[PDB]
Amino acid sequence: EVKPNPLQDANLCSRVFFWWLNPLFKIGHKRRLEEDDMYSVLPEDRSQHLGEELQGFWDKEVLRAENDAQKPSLTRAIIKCYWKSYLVLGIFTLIEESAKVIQPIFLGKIINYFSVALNTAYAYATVLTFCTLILAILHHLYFYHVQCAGMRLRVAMCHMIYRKALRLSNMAMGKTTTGQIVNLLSNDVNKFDQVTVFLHFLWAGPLQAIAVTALLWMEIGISCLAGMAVLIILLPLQSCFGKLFSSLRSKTATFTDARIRTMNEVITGIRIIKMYAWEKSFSNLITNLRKKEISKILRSSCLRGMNLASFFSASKIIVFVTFTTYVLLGSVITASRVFVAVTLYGAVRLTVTLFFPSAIERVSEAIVSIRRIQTFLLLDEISQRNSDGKKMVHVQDFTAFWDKASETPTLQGLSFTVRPGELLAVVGPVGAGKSSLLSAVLGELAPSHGLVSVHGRIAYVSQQPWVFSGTLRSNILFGKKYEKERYEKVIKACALKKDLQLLEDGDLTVIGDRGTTLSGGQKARVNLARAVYQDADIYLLDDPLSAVDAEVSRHLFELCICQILHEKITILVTHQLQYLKAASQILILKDGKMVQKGTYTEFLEENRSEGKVGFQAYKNYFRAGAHWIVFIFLILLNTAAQVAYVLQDWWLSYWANKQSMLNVTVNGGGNVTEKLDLNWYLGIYSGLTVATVLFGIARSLLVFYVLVNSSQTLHNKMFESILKAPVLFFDRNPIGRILNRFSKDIGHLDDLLPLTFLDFIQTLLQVVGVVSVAVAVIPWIAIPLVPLGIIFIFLRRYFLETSRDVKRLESTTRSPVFSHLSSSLQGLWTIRAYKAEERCQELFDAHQDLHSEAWFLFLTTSRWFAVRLDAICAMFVIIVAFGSLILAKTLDAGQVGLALSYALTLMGMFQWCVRQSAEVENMMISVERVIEYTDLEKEAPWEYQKRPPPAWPHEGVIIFDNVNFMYSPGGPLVLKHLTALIKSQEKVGIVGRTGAGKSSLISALFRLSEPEGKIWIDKILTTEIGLHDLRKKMSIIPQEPVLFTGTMRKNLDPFNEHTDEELWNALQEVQLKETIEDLPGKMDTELAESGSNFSVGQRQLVCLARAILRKNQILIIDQATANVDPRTDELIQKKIREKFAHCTVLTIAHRLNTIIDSDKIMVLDSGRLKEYDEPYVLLQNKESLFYKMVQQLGKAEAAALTETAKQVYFK
Ligand SMILES: Nc1ncnc2c1ncn2[C@@H]1O[C@H](COP(=O)(O)OP(=O)(O)OP(=O)(O)O)[C@@H](O)[C@H]1O
Ligand SMILES: Nc1ncnc2c1ncn2[C@@H]1O[C@H](COP(=O)(O)OP(=O)(O)OP(=O)(O)O)[C@@H](O)[C@H]1O
Ligand SMILES: [Mg+2]
Ligand SMILES: [Mg+2]
Repeated sequence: EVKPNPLQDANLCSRVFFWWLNPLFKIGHKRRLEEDDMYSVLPEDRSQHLGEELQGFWDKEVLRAENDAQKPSLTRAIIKCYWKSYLVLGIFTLIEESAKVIQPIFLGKIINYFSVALNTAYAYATVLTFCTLILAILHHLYFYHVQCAGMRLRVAMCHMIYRKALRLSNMAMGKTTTGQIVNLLSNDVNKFDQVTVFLHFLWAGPLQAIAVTALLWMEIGISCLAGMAVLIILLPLQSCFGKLFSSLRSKTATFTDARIRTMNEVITGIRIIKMYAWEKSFSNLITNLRKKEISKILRSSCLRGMNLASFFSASKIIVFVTFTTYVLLGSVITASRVFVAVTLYGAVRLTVTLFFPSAIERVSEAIVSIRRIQTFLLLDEISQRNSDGKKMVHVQDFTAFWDKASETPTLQGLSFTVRPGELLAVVGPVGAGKSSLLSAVLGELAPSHGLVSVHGRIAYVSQQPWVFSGTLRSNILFGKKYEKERYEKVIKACALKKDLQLLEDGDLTVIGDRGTTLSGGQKARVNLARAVYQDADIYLLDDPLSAVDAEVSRHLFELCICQILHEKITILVTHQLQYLKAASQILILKDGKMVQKGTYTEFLEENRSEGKVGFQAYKNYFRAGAHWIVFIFLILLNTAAQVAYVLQDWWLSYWANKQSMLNVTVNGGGNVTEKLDLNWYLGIYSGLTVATVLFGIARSLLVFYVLVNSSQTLHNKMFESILKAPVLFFDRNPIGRILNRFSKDIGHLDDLLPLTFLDFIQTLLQVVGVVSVAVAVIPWIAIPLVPLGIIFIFLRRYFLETSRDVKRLESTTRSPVFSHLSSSLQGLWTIRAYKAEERCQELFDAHQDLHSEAWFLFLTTSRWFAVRLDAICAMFVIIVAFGSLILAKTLDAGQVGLALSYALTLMGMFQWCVRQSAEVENMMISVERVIEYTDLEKEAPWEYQKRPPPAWPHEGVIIFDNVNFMYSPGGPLVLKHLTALIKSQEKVGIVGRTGAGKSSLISALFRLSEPEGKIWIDKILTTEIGLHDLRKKMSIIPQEPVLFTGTMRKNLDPFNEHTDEELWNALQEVQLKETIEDLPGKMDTELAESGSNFSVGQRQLVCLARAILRKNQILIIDQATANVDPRTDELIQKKIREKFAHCTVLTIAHRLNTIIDSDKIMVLDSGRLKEYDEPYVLLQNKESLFYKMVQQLGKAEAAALTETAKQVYFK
């Protein structure tokens, strides 16, 4: 293994003490911990093993006729898998809680030792030493293992959810989304970590309630049945809350899915969202979903407030109810009965009225999360391949449907075959079926009739270029061996030579997710170069050529496809008729039908804070929650609860110390004796209980309310800042690193931190309370105790110096999981094309293992601290207790009267306070990561103090003066010394090779990065205007069409600013109307995520429909019809000329026949502008680059273009 792990060879004593972990603190005390410091995950805990285990049981649950008479149960598979490993921890839970019940009895026997006798109480002390050793050192290794039972289940679920995700059919990727799958891997599987802690207390709680009522019936007698009567009410009631926690979690997760789904589309769409200035729309949509989500989080947190309010006060109710129903029958005695009742209920309070109510909420949150995962694991999957002989593709009578019903077939009658040495060109209108035909050969679209046979390994060049976070080399190697001569051949043939020469830092350039840091036709050639490097047998080329320049397109077709691939099997989706002459067969599709098939001759980064969670971060978490007056009120309410609680301890003592009195001069004489005012004593004692109950309930709701409200405002600010972040931020930070904050950390601020903060706070006040009376009682003990406080703060800081780093490593090392997930979810058809699924699983497991290394340290370091605390405290408290046997009554005789009592459970409460005090500061690491993206670098303001005139671009004049541009402050100049004037209403063509900076003119115009020189729009500097006044008033069609899941209305007109009649008008003028009319809901048809329901050419047509609606005077048309077929494009060009005749129009296109009817052509060559003249004034100069580029289009094409250039010039 890469790294050791001392747990594999730790001696058992070093294991129970976690003493083997001590060397980690030696470095964490001195350094920020590093991922290379974290110990390797143990071999049995590997993500590969855990997932392959539980998938075995889940396979045996769906299969083997375990479906014969039932639906599958993922819970039965989980139980069958883990029951033996978990029931063996139940036996320790039985011994543990037996020891808790034994402790007060035998210490009570020491209180009964009171009077000394030979060699007697040393038996009880020997039981107390054995008991406290269980409670204080063995408990922690037990607790570590019940936590690892949850980690193992969590990691097993994560593996098999991703194993499923790779297999999901396109029928199923409509029923699920990246938002759900990220939510499964982040919230729903996270429940499993906490569930297995409490799960044994579903039985150890109720069983221990029955044990104490039996023991008190042997002590108090029948009145102990009133204590049990409370539990016989309370525990069935809290069992019914499980039904509400299940319901409320299922509702919450449905809104968390929708939030993460929308957030994913914001983060991926952010550049186009910015250019449209739709940021206000997504701000409202996310804040609506967050309100709906946080409502059910708030309600379920209020039930959790009742549970924790029952923990505080129900024991005091029990000791009230069992005593009021006793003094109405008998007499309260100093120490004696009341000491035994208080200590028995005090020892058992935790399990019956904290861990049991917690267990039934935690498990009811599990079972819904299991149903969420089970309903994912039962989704549809892709069937395995439909030969050692002749390699071929063969398709026969094939018909298939993307949508199972209510539709015409996507493909019908397909009957083609293609052998090595042939290229099949598939051709036809937008949406005709060309990419669906590749999806048929690729097996992503299953046949409903006919058959497909594929004898060879495929390389798929998808129509949208998939590119993943890595180096440009890694994108081309795709895990294949590096081999210099093969690599140089493909980068030459794919024209990535020169591009890898023209700066980029060369090859090995780091590329952001989705290939965002590349031009559209450059990532398209990386996407082609990957396939050619794989040296496959069958090449499925989904039009790689429409993405690239005319010269580069000829270069690719000759030196790559014809040279390298023409000996392979090739199917080429294309629109470039100039290449169809070279295809061995051509196939034309209309509406999925094979129209004709034949021959052309016959057809015609270590972002982790260094140290403490500063006081400012706590202040921000609280001031995000409520105004300070509410926290002053909360402090008063918190102390009012605790004072009322501890006054019941004192009042029973005071009552007992006055019912024990000497004035019983004759007991049979009745009121001749000073019989106690039972109505007065029960009056005040009842009052103190209702104070304890009501202030306990009130503080629990108030803490949850303000901390849930804090999670609301910290989300809101973190989303606004990210939305207003510059595009550079999204190029730099992986999608999964951002979604980690919105999924996991916000999930922690919603559910887990508000609970653990209250749990700490109310434990702190109890410790503060009892210690204070433990300084009124045996006041000398403060002198022994003062060094204990010093040791605890020293041990806390020494621990926290390491624990905070471990928790930052833990939270950080999770973000690769979600960025790899989202990258591979986009890549699925390509991953499944190469059959790289086993490789992508191996990568994903490597991310789980790296996170498991940090979680293993998180669990273990917590237990190192908790052992060191509990050993020191047990030694302290047992010395105080054992001192009674060396007559510590000589230090204070009050030790005999006011029994040691609650100090026996101070050996627990003091520990849980200091232990959970550190847990809260570990949980506050998630607050820092949310605060971090609140405080990120802002983009320039959306509106300045200056604003334009209300009709500002009255003439669409644009002037660039000396301007140069770079995408990052140290980056290369992607544009250099631009100087051009665009006249009013001037239709300007922008042309030049892939990479030449022409789409960076848009980044300068929309100021997505600051240009380094002046740009004037109608005599206003774009640098002296707010970004929404700038961006709203220029229409854009971007190079890559992005669509949002939502209605067609929501995709055309997010603000409802236009009538649906105008939307039908826009759809008619892109001639997409006939398509939308065929869809069952028309305007109300739901887009699948990223628009996947539409063909890529139709995704472009909705982007024109958007720009037609905006009606601005300035339009910027970035390659908008690249994927549109020529016969549909020529009708769109006609409509662009007619619709936007008054506009200025920066038409950026490689299709020069769209450009040639233009007033001026900008030709830019390496970011430098070098030609700006009428098209014919360039073409008549045969030295011009525009002449060369038109010449590269071919002989008759250049003649036709030169002719129509003359026609537009002679006017
Ligand atoms: N993943 C999908 N799920 C459902 N329907 C789809 C999917 N991909 C395409 N379609 C539908 O199939 C029909 C289109 O097909 P295809 O996507 O096969 O066309 P194309 O040949 O790729 O066209 P273009 O390249 O011009 O976009 C379209 O009308 C589209 O609605
Ligand atoms: N977000 C970015 N961050 C850094 N560099 C970028 C970014 N987008 C593009 N580039 C770089 O800027 C230069 C590319 O430009 P642009 O993207 O302006 O070219 P294009 O003319 O639009 O190309 P194509 O015809 O391939 O679409 C390329 O060499 C690319 O590496
Ligand atoms: Mg571009
Ligand atoms: Mg297509």
